[PDB]
Amino acid sequence: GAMGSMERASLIQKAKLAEQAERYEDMAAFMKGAVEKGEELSCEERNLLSVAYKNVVGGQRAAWRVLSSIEQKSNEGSEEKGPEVREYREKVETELQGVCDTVLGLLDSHLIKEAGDAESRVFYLKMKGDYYRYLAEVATDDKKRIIDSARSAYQEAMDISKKEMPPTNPIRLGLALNFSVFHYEIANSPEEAISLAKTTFDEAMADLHTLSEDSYKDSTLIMQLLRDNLTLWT
Amino acid sequence: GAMGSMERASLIQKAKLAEQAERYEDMAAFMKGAVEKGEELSCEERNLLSVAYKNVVGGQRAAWRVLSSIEQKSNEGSEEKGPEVREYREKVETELQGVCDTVLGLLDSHLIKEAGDAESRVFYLKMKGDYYRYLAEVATDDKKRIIDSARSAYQEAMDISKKEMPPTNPIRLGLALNFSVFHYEIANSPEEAISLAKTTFDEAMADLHTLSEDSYKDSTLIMQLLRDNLTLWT
Amino acid sequence: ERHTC
Amino acid sequence: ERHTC
Ligand SMILES: C=CC(C)(C)OC[C@H]1O[C@H](O[C@@H]2C3=C([C@H](C)COC(C)=O)C[C@H](O)[C@]3(C)/C=C3/[C@@H](COC)CC[C@H]3[C@@H](C)[C@H]2O)[C@H](O)[C@@H](OC(C)=O)[C@@H]1O
Ligand SMILES: C=CC(C)(C)OC[C@H]1O[C@H](O[C@@H]2C3=C([C@H](C)COC(C)=O)C[C@H](O)[C@]3(C)/C=C3/[C@@H](COC)CC[C@H]3[C@@H](C)[C@H]2O)[C@H](O)[C@@H](OC(C)=O)[C@@H]1O
Ligand SMILES: [Mg+2]
Ligand SMILES: [Mg+2]
Ligand SMILES: [Mg+2]
Ligand SMILES: [Mg+2]
Repeated sequence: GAMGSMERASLIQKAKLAEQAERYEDMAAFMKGAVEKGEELSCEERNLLSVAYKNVVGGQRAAWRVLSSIEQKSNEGSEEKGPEVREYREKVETELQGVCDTVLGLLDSHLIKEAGDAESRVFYLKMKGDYYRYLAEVATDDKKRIIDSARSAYQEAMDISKKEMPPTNPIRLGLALNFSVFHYEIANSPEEAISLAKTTFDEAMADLHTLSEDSYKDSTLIMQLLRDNLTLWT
Repeated sequence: GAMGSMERASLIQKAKLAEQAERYEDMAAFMKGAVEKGEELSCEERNLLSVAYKNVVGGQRAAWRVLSSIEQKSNEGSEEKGPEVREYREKVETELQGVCDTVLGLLDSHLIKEAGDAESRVFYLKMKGDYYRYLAEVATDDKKRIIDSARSAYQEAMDISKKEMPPTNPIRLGLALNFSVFHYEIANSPEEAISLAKTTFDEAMADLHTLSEDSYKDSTLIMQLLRDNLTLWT
Repeated sequence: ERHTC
Repeated sequence: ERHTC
């Protein structure tokens, strides 16, 4: 790999610099290199990994949605403009699928297999569901098997998180948020999405009294994200 | 070139799609391909070219300034952190210099040489000054010759624009804006910068009465940009 | 604008 | 925040 000659610590250092500079493609390349050194990631390092690729694929998805909307308008009275729109939508789509494949490969080689603690195993299985979900957004003979891969990854994370984490754990809450949106807009199951967001919110609310002040800024953010989705869907 | 097999019209079409999708690296690659077909660019096509690379290099410059600030803080009591900051600042800098070189090469081969009308010749010479200016921002044995290249390009555009364009022409105004900032922060000539921004603003103000309503949204924007710089500098 | 994280 | 264009 291109990062094979760089020290692990230097890669982590440079991923943090790329974060400050909003250079997320670099940040992702540095963390991929860090993963490929073969050592487990710490908590802070897991977050660098997920933020980096979340922003890369996020930009690819937003641009894919722009082009797809134009493509759909070109198939309504619309004047033939040629193959360029489909071609460029495909170009962005293939790049997007490539990043998703790269992230799924890191998880498979070998992050998930070596993660024993719940905080890491759930984190990586959530990521697996996320990037299979992103593949499902653009799938049209294959969508069903990609959707089931995402659900299977989410479901196993859900099982572990319920057994091994408190209801206020930020990873458990963030998993539930994304698995609920999976139900809503991918798996055509809005009632399951609503039920999941409500029980998740309600069970974390009941657990807040156990928590230190200002030690759960991320959990409180995600609870508001659950509440926002519910208001939008009901 | 990678775009050599694509039709000129398809390249222009796809640059416009990339614009709508804020995919500026693609937009720049499509227009580079369009330039390399060997035909002059229209007005609308010149603007696609300049916007594409302005956003690419703009992001590179912002990230270079982030890393350079961190680098400078690391050379004040500061704890040695190793070579990583310098290395990553250099990495971004070399990429930035590469884009600037690519744009200067397009102008040299052969946009400027074939531009006869003032609107195109001034536009391309402004671009030449801009990207030499960007090279000057990061230069430290070479800065003087890069600075003089930028000034020479700006100055020739200035000469043509004063002889051949009205004082309200948006390209003439935008050239004057950037050449004024060149004086201010590159060539250590703040009085020349202030004088240039004021006479440019004042002479366009006197010419507004000749203009149709709502046909000069871009010129009015740039006049406010000149006024903003003056307020900041005085 | 549903949220994911 | 001087402007360039
Ligand atoms: C790139 C890493 C940086 C910016 C340094 O940190 C990102 C963040 O990393 C942690 O927050 C995580 C985290 C997010 C928090 C909700 C952000 O919280 C606040 C107040 O900003 C967003 C990030 O994307 C990240 C890393 C992602 C996950 C998500 C991962 O799924 C695979 C599950 C939920 C969430 C968990 C992991 C959060 O704990 C921290 O607890 C956050 O600190 C605070 C104030 O809460 C910090 O902002
Ligand atoms: C990418 C191209 C798109 C977004 C389609 O158009 C960019 C813009 O292209 C034109 O505007 C140009 C133009 C700019 C205008 C000041 C924007 O005006 C408004 C009201 O938004 C900003 C762009 O960067 C661009 C192309 C750059 C130049 C600059 C180039 O130097 C080499 C010199 C000054 C300025 C001139 C060329 C402007 O005429 C048009 O006159 C603008 O239309 C309006 C409402 O004024 C349009 O927004
Ligand atoms: Mg080592
Ligand atoms: Mg282990
Ligand atoms: Mg042809
Ligand atoms: Mg000519």
